[PDB]
Amino acid sequence: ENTSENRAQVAARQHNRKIVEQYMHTRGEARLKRHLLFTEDGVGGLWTTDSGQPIAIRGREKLGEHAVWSLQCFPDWVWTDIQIFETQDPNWFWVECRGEGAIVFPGYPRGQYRNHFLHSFRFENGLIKEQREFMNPCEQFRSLGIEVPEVRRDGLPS
Amino acid sequence: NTSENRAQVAARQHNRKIVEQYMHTRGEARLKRHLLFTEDGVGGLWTTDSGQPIAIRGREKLGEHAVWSLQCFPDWVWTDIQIFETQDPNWFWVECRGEGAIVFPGYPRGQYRNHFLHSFRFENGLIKEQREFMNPCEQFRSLGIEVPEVRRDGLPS
Ligand SMILES: O=C(O)c1ccccc1NC1CCCCC1
Ligand SMILES: O=C(O)c1ccccc1NC1CCCCC1
Repeated sequence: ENTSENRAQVAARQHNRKIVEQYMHTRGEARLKRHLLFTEDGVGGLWTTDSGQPIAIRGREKLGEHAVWSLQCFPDWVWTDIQIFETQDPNWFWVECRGEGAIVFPGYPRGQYRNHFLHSFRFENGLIKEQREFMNPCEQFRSLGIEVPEVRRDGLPS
Repeated sequence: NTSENRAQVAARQHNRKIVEQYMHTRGEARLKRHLLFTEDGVGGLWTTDSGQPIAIRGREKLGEHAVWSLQCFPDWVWTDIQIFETQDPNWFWVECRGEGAIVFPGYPRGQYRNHFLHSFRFENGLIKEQREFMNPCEQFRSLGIEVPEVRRDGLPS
């Protein structure tokens, strides 16, 4: 129905969507200001890690400091094949994408990293309150020259 | 308030109920969950150590995979289920946890728990593609398999 309440929702979703698009398109030196898309207490980071705990960077300033590390370790990164998923919550979006670029981790050789990613974006007052990255860490191991364990699934059909 | 829209609301409402069903299926009822797919529907695990998905294609093969699944994960349950509707009436995401016993040939019996994202794409009110995404490292752990530790050396605190 056409109500101002439903209109508010649409406008919120629409404004939020444009921020997701901006996030996912941010490259190079622009990455250093991408923290400004977050709430002051906003959280970002990697939720699928070998340790099992997330790497959660908390706060708009700590996120800016994190961008400096990210830009050196992933200097030429690009997200590709971006699919943005609005949800029934005008403040909650999912993104399915790929990404590729060099990976430069001290104590490993320079590598080429490619992976499939899912990102979660939750909003508050039109800024990002919580960004979470989900990927398969095994592809990151490969990129680092780290041997990947193999699970044998005997009986799996076929 | 067009029929165009009503049609989709209907599809989305219908499809959401099938996502709820899938996610709430336990026990012996797992052996018939393949029936919620299209005849040519695909399900399986998209985050593997090998880097390639384990994709099970067709209702028949899915029904066969359920027998495997019920042996290897005899008491599996999904919890903390959050279902996300999308702008596409035939596309849902689910974020959830899951846990249960893991009983694979050649590994010690373990307790497996993980965080999961599932994608469900529909055709004609049935599941045309279901995809599970998780962290394979937690499954390694469940089986006693060593997980390497990635060092991120100048990562700020
Ligand atoms: O992949 C990582 O090691 C990682 C660590 C903390 C935060 C995010 C991380 N993932 C991003 C780093 C920049 C884009 C490519 C992957
Ligand atoms: O986790 C697995 O090894 C697996 C392999 C093929 C298809 C699906 C898989 N994951 C499901 C198996 C059934 C219990 C919950 C996780």
